[PDB]
Amino acid sequence: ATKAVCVLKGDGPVQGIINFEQKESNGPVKVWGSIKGLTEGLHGFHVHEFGDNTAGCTSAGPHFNPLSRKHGGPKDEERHVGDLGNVTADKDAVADVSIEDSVISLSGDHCIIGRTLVVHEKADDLGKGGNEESTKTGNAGSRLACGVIGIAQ
Amino acid sequence: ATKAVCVLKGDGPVQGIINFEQKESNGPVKVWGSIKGLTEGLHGFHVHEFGDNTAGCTSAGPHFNPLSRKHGGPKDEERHVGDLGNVTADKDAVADVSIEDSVISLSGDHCIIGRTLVVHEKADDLGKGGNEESTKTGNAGSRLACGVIGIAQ
Ligand SMILES: *[Se]c1ccccc1C(=O)NCc1cccnc1
Ligand SMILES: *[Se]c1ccccc1C(=O)NCc1cccnc1
Ligand SMILES: [Se]
Ligand SMILES: [Zn+2]
Ligand SMILES: [Zn+2]
Ligand SMILES: [Zn+2]
Ligand SMILES: [Zn+2]
Repeated sequence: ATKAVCVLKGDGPVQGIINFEQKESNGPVKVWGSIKGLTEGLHGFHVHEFGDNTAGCTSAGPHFNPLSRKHGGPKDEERHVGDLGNVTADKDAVADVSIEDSVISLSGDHCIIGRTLVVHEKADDLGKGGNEESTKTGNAGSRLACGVIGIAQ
Repeated sequence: ATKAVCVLKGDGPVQGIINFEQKESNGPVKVWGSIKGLTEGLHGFHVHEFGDNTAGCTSAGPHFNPLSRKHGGPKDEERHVGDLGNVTADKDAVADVSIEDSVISLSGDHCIIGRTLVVHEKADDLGKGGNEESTKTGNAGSRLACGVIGIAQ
C-alpha cells in the first residue's frame, strides 16, 4: 500500500491537509482530508504539473496532463490526469474532501508524487463552461492554496 | 536532464530555495541555491524519509535510508542516501549551497522526489561525533526549515 500527503497553504486564509492512499499500483487512489477558509460552493481541485512553489502556487504550472488530453471532470474519459473536479465548502467555510479516482496514481505511471495539489477560487466547470478556457483550465480562477504531494508513512 | 526544487520554510524566517539537476539517471545530482536567516556556521542538511509537513518538519521522520546503512558524511561509503552533510552560513546569515552528490538521485529507489529536505540548528558531525546519536542523526539538533522536494520544469 502507498500513501501520500499534501499540506495546502497560500497567501490568504485557505489551508488544508489532503491524504492519498492506494492499495495497489493498478488500483484507485482514495483522497481524503479537510480544507478551511473557503467561500461556500464549488472550488476547482487539481494536480498541477510541477512541485515548484518558488513563487507560490503560480510556479506549479499547468494541469498535470501527461496524455495530452483536454480538460474535463474526474468521471470523464476526456480529462487531464490532474482533473479531480471540485471540492465543496458549506457556509462554515470548510470542505470535507472524500474522492476516489482511478486515473491519478501514487506508483507505476501517471504518478502525482512531487507534483502540486491546488484548490481554486471558483468552480471548475469540468469543460462544460461554453468557452475555449473551459476545455483548458475549467475557468476555476485564482489558486487559493497549494502544496507539493509528498510520500507518507 | 531531470530537475527538482524545494522551498525551505521555518521560523526566523529561515527561508531557502534549493534546486536539483541530474543530467542522466547514472549521473551525479547538482544541488544549488541559497538559504537566508541562518546563524553563522555549519547547519546539518538532510533528505528525510517522508514528504509529510502536516505538523511541520517533525512529520518528515528519520533520514532517508533506503539501503539500511548508518549515518555518515556525503563523502563516506557508509552513509544514508539523505546524508548531504552541512551547509555553511556566513555573518550575513546566508548559506550559498553548491553540492554535487553521486548517492542521491532523481530516478529509481534512491530518488529523493516527494521526500523532505531539512536544514538543522547545529552542525552534522558526519558520524564522527563518537556518541551513539552520531551514527543515527549526526547530532544536528532541531529542524529549522524544510520543504517537500518537487518535480521542476
Ligand atoms: Se511513481 C513513477 C512514475 C514514473 C516513473 C517513475 C516513478 C517512480 O516511482 N520512480 C521512483 C522509483 C522507481 C522504482 C522503485 N522505487 C522508486
Ligand atoms: Se523519482 C520519483 C520518486 C517518487 C515518486 C515518483 C518519482 C518519479 O520518478 N516520478 C516521475 C517523474 C517525471 C518527471 C520528472 N521527475 C519524475
Ligand atoms: Se510515484
Ligand atoms: Zn488549477
Ligand atoms: Zn485540467
Ligand atoms: Zn535531519
Ligand atoms: Zn543520516
